Amino acid sequence: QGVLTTAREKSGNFPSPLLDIKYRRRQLELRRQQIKQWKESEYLYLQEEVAAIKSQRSEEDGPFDETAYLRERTEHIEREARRQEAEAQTSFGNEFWRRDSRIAPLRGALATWGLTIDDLGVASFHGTSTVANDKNESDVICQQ
Amino acid sequence: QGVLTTAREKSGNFPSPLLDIKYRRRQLELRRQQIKQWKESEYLYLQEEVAAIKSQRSEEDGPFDETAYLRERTEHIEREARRQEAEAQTSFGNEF
Amino acid sequence: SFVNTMAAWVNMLLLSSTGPIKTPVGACATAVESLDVGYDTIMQGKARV
Amino acid sequence: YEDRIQSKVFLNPQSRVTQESNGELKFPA
Repeated sequence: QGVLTTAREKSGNFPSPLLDIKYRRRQLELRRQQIKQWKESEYLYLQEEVAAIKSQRSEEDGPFDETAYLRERTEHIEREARRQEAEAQTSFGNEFWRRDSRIAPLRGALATWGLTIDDLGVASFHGTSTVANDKNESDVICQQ
Repeated sequence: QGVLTTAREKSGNFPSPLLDIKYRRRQLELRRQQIKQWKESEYLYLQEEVAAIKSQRSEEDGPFDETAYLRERTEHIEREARRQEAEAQTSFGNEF
Repeated sequence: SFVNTMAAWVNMLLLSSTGPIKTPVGACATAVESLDVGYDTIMQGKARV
Repeated sequence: YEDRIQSKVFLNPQSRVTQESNGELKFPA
């Protein structure tokens, strides 16, 4: 019954907030804003730094293609933005149950699509017609 | 030479910021602050909500152990804090 | 004769763990493919050791 | 773990082993 432990979970008096999709909603769009503002704030920093590297320029140093350097750098903040987005999306929809003592990996994977154990409709069994594998299977999936 | 492709890369005129550890430093401790402030902000929200659930309480409903409910919930914000920490740590050191 | 019976015996004699068991056949390179497998497995929360 | 405990031990992700009187590592009953 090793497989039993994909339903391992110690549940406190109250269900983890995370099981509730709306809480994850909050926290997600919370970080989405938090991210949107970082986005601008970085345009600033990378703006000052543009002009800031012009004044540290010797005449023996090669000129800066602002058009080039500025491109790559915005594009990058854009990427890094999206990156950060999907990443928070990850931590609040996909992987929020990752190693949580208070969420069985079964719960987790299910809840992330807005489902509970009650939505689990069909179980396909190994059920190999052997005496013991069929007791056991039922027993495991049942305890689960 | 399948193994050759663990060195695949198209490099723009300039190296990705991320190759530079200090940039990752900034961004990391940037999110560390960003996280620290979330931490308090959540103590607030979970504070208002404590009192907010007292006023939605019928007398046929079971009483709330504030000590209990409050415990689990702070402990949780603590966890979720650390969780968020290591997670940003992940995206800026490990898996960038 | 099964490649994973070795692994099994390890668990039936020492580690009585309900952890994962991903056992690889990468011919001459299994030992590295193995490292890779354990690596990924660990970084996905499946196991810590 | 004694067989009695097994299902429980499997299902509770906290359950851990305590050193005992005979030096032995066991789960707690």
